[PDB]
Amino acid sequence: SMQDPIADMLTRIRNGQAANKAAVTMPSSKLKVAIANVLKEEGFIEDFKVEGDTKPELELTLKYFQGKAVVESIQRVSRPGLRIYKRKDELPKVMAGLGIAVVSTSKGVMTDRAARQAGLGGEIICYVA
Amino acid sequence: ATVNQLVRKPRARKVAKSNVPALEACPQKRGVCTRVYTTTPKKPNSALRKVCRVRLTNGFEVTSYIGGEGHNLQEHSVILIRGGRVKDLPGVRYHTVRGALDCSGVKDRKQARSKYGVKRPKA
Amino acid sequence: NLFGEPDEGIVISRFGMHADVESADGDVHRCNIRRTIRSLVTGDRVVWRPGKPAAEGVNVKGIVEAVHERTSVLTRPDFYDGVKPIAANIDQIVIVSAILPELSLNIIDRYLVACETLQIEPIIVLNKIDLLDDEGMAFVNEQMDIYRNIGYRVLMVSSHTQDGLKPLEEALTGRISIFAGQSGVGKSSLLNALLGLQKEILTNDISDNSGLGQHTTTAARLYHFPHGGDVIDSPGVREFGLWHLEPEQITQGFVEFHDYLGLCKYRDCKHDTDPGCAIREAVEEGKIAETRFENYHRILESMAQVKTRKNFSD
RNA sequence: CUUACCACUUUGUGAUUCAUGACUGGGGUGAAGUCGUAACAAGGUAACCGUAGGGGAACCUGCGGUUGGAUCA
RNA sequence: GGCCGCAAGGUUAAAACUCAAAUGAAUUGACGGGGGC
RNA sequence: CCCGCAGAAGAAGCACCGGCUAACUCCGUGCCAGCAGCCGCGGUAAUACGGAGGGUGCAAGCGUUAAUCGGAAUUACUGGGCGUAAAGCGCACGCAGGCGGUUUGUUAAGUCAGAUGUGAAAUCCCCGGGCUCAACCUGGGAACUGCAUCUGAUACUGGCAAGCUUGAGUCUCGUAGAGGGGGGUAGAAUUCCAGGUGUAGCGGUGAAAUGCGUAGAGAUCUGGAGGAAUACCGGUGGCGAAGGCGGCCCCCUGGACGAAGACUGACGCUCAGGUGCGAAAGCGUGGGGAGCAAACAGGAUUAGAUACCCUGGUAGUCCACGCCG
RNA sequence: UAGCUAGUAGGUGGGGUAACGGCUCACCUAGGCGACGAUCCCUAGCUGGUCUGAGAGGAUGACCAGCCACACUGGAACUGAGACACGGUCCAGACUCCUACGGGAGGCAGCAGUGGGGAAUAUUGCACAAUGGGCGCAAGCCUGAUGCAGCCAUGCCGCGUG
Ligand SMILES: Nc1nc2c(ncn2[C@@H]2O[C@H](COP(=O)(O)OP(=O)(O)NP(=O)(O)O)[C@@H](O)[C@H]2O)c(=O)[nH]1
Ligand SMILES: [Mg+2]
Ligand SMILES: [Mg+2]
Ligand SMILES: [Mg+2]
Ligand SMILES: [Mg+2]
Ligand SMILES: [Mg+2]
Ligand SMILES: [Mg+2]
Ligand SMILES: [Mg+2]
Ligand SMILES: [Mg+2]
Ligand SMILES: [Mg+2]
Ligand SMILES: [Mg+2]
Ligand SMILES: [Mg+2]
Ligand SMILES: [Mg+2]
Ligand SMILES: [Mg+2]
Ligand SMILES: [Mg+2]
Ligand SMILES: [Mg+2]
Ligand SMILES: [Mg+2]
Ligand SMILES: [Mg+2]
Ligand SMILES: [Mg+2]
Ligand SMILES: [Mg+2]
Ligand SMILES: [Mg+2]
Ligand SMILES: [Mg+2]
Ligand SMILES: [Mg+2]
Ligand SMILES: [Mg+2]
Ligand SMILES: [Mg+2]
Ligand SMILES: [Mg+2]
Ligand SMILES: [Mg+2]
Ligand SMILES: [Mg+2]
Ligand SMILES: [Mg+2]
Ligand SMILES: [Mg+2]
Ligand SMILES: [Mg+2]
Ligand SMILES: [Mg+2]
Ligand SMILES: [Mg+2]
Ligand SMILES: [Mg+2]
Ligand SMILES: [Mg+2]
Ligand SMILES: [Mg+2]
Ligand SMILES: [Mg+2]
Ligand SMILES: [Mg+2]
Ligand SMILES: [Mg+2]
Ligand SMILES: [Mg+2]
Ligand SMILES: [Mg+2]
Ligand SMILES: [Mg+2]
Ligand SMILES: [Mg+2]
Ligand SMILES: [Mg+2]
Ligand SMILES: [Mg+2]
Ligand SMILES: [Mg+2]
Ligand SMILES: [Mg+2]
Ligand SMILES: [Zn+2]
Repeated sequence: SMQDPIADMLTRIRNGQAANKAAVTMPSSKLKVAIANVLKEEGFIEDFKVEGDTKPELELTLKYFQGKAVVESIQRVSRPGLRIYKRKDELPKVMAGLGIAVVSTSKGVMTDRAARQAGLGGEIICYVA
Repeated sequence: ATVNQLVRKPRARKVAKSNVPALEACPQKRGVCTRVYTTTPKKPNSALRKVCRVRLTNGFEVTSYIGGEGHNLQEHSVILIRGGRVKDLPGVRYHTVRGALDCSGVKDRKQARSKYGVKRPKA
Repeated sequence: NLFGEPDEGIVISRFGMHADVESADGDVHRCNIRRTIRSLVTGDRVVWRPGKPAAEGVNVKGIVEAVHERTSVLTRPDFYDGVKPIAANIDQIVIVSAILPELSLNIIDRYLVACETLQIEPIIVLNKIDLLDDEGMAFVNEQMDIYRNIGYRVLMVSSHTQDGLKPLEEALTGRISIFAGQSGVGKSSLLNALLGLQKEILTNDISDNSGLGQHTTTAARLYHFPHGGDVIDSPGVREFGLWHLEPEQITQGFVEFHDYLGLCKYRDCKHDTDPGCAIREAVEEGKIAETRFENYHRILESMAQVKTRKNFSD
C-alpha cells in the first residue's frame, strides 16, 4: 500500500522529468504544498497550484532550461523505514552547496541554507539537485 | 537487507580460519619426529619431497617440510617447526627451521644461509 | 643420501603412484616410480634402490629409476587408451574359463589369436567342473576337444574340490604363467588352490550374481610357484577385442588355417563366400570347427565396428 | 553441656563433561594402476528434479515434472 | 542434537579437512552417430 | 660535560635480482636435486634450482614465522546483492512486530535550539620550552565527537480528541469461467466370458525368436461382465493462492469482473513464530483391478545385456480413510 | 539453551545493620522474571586508552593511570575508624618439612632467585642521596615503594665504522 506520499511526489517529479512531461499532478497535502513552495522559491520548479477542496490535487510545472531536465537528481533521504534528523552544525550540503537539501525545522520547511543561517536543525526531507 | 532486518539480527562478520592451527599463534613450536618419509608432489611437479611427521609439545601431530638438499633428521628427533604453506604438498602447512637444535644447517650452502641455519663461512 | 645402492629387481605388482618390487635377495618393498618412466607393469625387470630402513621401525618407500627392455609382453587394446600391457617378460598364458560365469568360445578364440600374435604359448583350462553333472561333463568335453585336436593343451580343474589340478601343476612348473580370463572364472581361487599360500593371506573371492561375476582382483600380482617358476594373477576382463591387430594377423592366429592358405582360387580370398575358398569346404566336410570359422568371421566384422575411433594403436 | 546455621565428608542416585577406547561408517586428497566408459554434439536409448525398485561400478527401469534439449511445413 | 514421521525419511543445521579456483554470459574456431543450400 | 695523547687506527652484515617488484650473466644440473607469498620454474643455452661474478634494497641490523587492521565495497550504517554467477520459503492465512492516506485541535515523547553541570590525569593534535639533535620530558591550548538537567521551539514522526473519503470493505443488478465437494448418467474404445460363421495360421521385429492357435486361434457377428479415461470442441483459451482443474446433468459451495448508486469511515500493507493447503512416487488398513507397468519370468542382440527391443507380468496406477510434506 | 522462580514477588509486624532493603523470621497475599532473550552453556576482569582505518568501523586491554576481584583450596569470625585481612587468627583438605612418632611448622600471584612448562622474557645488585609512606616533638629508624645500577639489538631515536 501507499505508505509514503512524499517519496511518491518525488518519484512523480522524477519520472515526469525523465518522460519529458510538462506538468505532473499529485494528490495534494500541506507538506507537499510546502516542499513545492521551496522548489518554486529555489527555481527548481516553475510553478504549483492546488485545486479542489474535498479531494484537492497539486499540479506542478516542470522546468527544462535546455530541454534537459532542470532537476537532474532528486531522492528521499528520511524515509518511513529510517528517519534522519541532523543538528544545525552537521546539516548536509548537496553537490557541495551547488544543490539544495530540503529540511523541516521547528520553524517550518526550508532549504539547508536557510536552516543553518537561522541556526535550526531538523528532519532532512530529501536532496534536490 | 532492510534496516529493520539488520536490527532484528546484525551483520555477522566472517571469522578467519588460521592456516596453521597447530601453532596456536606461537611463531614456532617444538616437536619430535615420529616418522621421516618421502612424498610425491602435485601433477605439475615431480620429486621425492623429504617430509617428517612430528608430534608437537601441545599434543598436535602434523607433517613438516624439510628445506635444503639433505637432512640428518631421524625418528625421535627434537626439531623446531615454523608456519608456512607448501603448494604442491597437500596437507603440509609447516616447515622445519634448519639449524634449530636438532637439524643442522645445509652443507656448503653459500647464499641465503640464514634461511637454512648456515653460519657465515670463515673468510 | 636416504637411499641404498641401486640393484636389479622384478615388479611383483603395480599400484598406480607406486609399485611392489622384489630385490634379488627376495624381499618385496613398496617403491615409487620416476615420472620419466612411462610403462611399468608386473613382471618387468627394473633398476631400483631401497631407502635407508629406519623409519617408525618399518621400511621407507624405495625409488625405481628405470626398467629393462621387456622380452615378451601381453597387451590388450583399450578404446580411449590404445594398446596397453598387462604383464611383461611372460613365457606362457593360461586361458582360464568357467561354465557358470560365462561359456565363451569367442573370448577363448580372441585370446588364442592374441597370444599367437605375441608368440606366447597358450594353454586352456576350464574351471568349476564340479558344477557340471557327469552328462554335462561329456557335453563340454566333446567341444573342449576342438582345441586339443589342434594340439592345444586343454585341462579341466575344479578349484573348490582341487580336482584334476595335478596336471595343471605339472604344466605350470618352471615357467612364467599369467592367469588370464573373464571375471569370476576362478583365476584367484585357482591360484589359492595351486600356490597353497598361508591362510592369513588369500586373494579376494566374491561369488558371481545373476548373469556375470564381480571384478574382485583389480591388480596384477606375481607369485612364486612352490615347485618352480612364477604365476601372475590378473584382473578379470570383459572384451578382448582385436582392432589393433591387422585382419591377416587374425587368419594367421587361427592355427587350423595354415593347412589351407594358397588353396583358394581367388588369391585375396576373404574366405566367407568367395568362390574356391579352401577353408569353406574344409569346414563343410568337418575338417574345421564350424564354431571357429563363425568366430573368425564375427571378430573380423567386430573390427569394422571398433575401427570408428581415429586414435592410433602403434 | 546443649540447640540453630554450617564448610569437609558418606552413601543411594540422577544429570553433565573430559580423557581413553574395543569395534567400525562415510569422507577427503594424491594418483603415471584396474574394469568398463556415465555425462558434454540429438554423446550415439536427450539430459536433469522428486520418489521407488534393481545392479561390480559408473548406472538401468517405472511414475510425475522442467527445458537448463537438438531435429522437425 | 531437537522436532516430526508407522516407516521410508523430512526440517532445522555445523565443524574438522582440502583447492585456487568453481561459476555466469558472450566471442573466435574446432567438432556433432545436428540441420540447409 | 669539557680538555689532552696516540693512531685510520678498534668497528658491516642480511635479504633479493621470471612477473607482481628495484636489480642479469656464466657454469653445474637435467621433471633429478631442488625453489616457491600467488602465478609458477626444472627433461640439454634454466635470467626462477646450486655455485660464482655483477647488480638492487635495507643497514647494526637484515630476513623468516606468528598476530591484528587495511587494501576487502569480501557482512556493504556510511557502503553489496538474490531471472541465468551464492541467494524469493511450493503457496496461502495470520498473532506478536515493522510501517502507515488526509484535515483541525491539544500534548512535547521522539526531534531541534539555548544555557548549566559533567565528561580524572596521562595519551592523540596545535603553538612553545628543555635535554648538543632526535627519541624523550615538559607549559598552555584544542579536543574528549558523550551523558545529564533546566528553559524554549512545534515544521516532521509519536500520543490524545474531533473529523474527511481518495485506501480498504459492505449492499443492489448482471457476466464469464476444465474453481471446489457429492451423486447420477452417456458414447466410443481396451480386455474378458458365452455363443454364431469359418480355416490355418495368428502375433511381433530392422530382421527374428519367445508366446497363442486345430480342443479352432487370429478374423467377423451377437449377447454379456468389469475397470479406467473423457477424440472432436481445444485455443498462443479459461478458472484457481499454489499444487492443479476437461463428456453431460443435478445438489451444496468459493473467488473474480462490470455499470450505476448508496453505505462505513483508515477499519490498511507486510509478517518471525503458528496454522492450513500442497504434483508424482511411497506407507497403513479395506476394497477394486480393464489397460498400463518398477520388480520378476522368457526370446533375441551382444564378450555379457544384468539395458535399449520383443512376449508376458507383480506391487502400483483407481476408491475410502489416515500418514508422508 | 524457552520457560525460570516459593524467601520466590509483595504486605504487616518483630529482629538485625552505620545506613534503606526478604538483610532475617512469623503470618498474609500469589505474585515476580521471560522472545525488548529470562534461565541455562561456553568464554571473559572493566575503562581511560592502544593498533589500524579518511571515516564509520575492526582488533585489543602488554606498559602507565582509575575501578574491581584474589592471596595454597574451602569456611568462619575476631580485632579494628576501616579486614572477614598477601608476609594476622581458627577449623577442614592436599602437599612439603621436623619428630623423641607423643605431636608440631609452612604458604614468593612482594623483590631477587630455583626447579618445571614453554618458541620465549633479565641480578639470589646498590642506597634511602632525592620523591612518597609508617612511627616519632624532634633527632632519627623502617621502607625489594622508589631512585639507580646489572643483563637482553626487544623496540624507538642518534652517531660511527673515515
Ligand atoms: N562352485 C565353484 N565356485 C568356485 C570354484 N572355484 C572358484 N569358485 C568361486 O567363484 C568365484 C570366483 O571369484 P574370483 O576367483 O575372484 O574370480 P576371477 O576369475 O579370479 N576374476 P575376478 O577377480 O575379476 O572376479 C569365487 O566365489 C570362488 O570362490 C569352483 O571350482 N566351484
Ligand atoms: Mg581405460
Ligand atoms: Mg581374481
Ligand atoms: Mg568418437
Ligand atoms: Mg556415453
Ligand atoms: Mg545419453
Ligand atoms: Mg531392470
Ligand atoms: Mg508445475
Ligand atoms: Mg623489474
Ligand atoms: Mg626453461
Ligand atoms: Mg644450462
Ligand atoms: Mg640462482
Ligand atoms: Mg651473487
Ligand atoms: Mg570492511
Ligand atoms: Mg556481491
Ligand atoms: Mg547453476
Ligand atoms: Mg543460482
Ligand atoms: Mg515463488
Ligand atoms: Mg501519517
Ligand atoms: Mg503505529
Ligand atoms: Mg540539546
Ligand atoms: Mg583528559
Ligand atoms: Mg628544542
Ligand atoms: Mg499529530
Ligand atoms: Mg460520514
Ligand atoms: Mg513462517
Ligand atoms: Mg499417489
Ligand atoms: Mg495403497
Ligand atoms: Mg492392498
Ligand atoms: Mg516390458
Ligand atoms: Mg540370453
Ligand atoms: Mg470422495
Ligand atoms: Mg520490617
Ligand atoms: Mg523495627
Ligand atoms: Mg579468566
Ligand atoms: Mg576502508
Ligand atoms: Mg572488550
Ligand atoms: Mg604483566
Ligand atoms: Mg602457587
Ligand atoms: Mg569491631
Ligand atoms: Mg577482601
Ligand atoms: Mg596483612
Ligand atoms: Mg608471601
Ligand atoms: Mg618472583
Ligand atoms: Mg622522607
Ligand atoms: Mg628491615
Ligand atoms: Mg643498543
Ligand atoms: Zn578361402
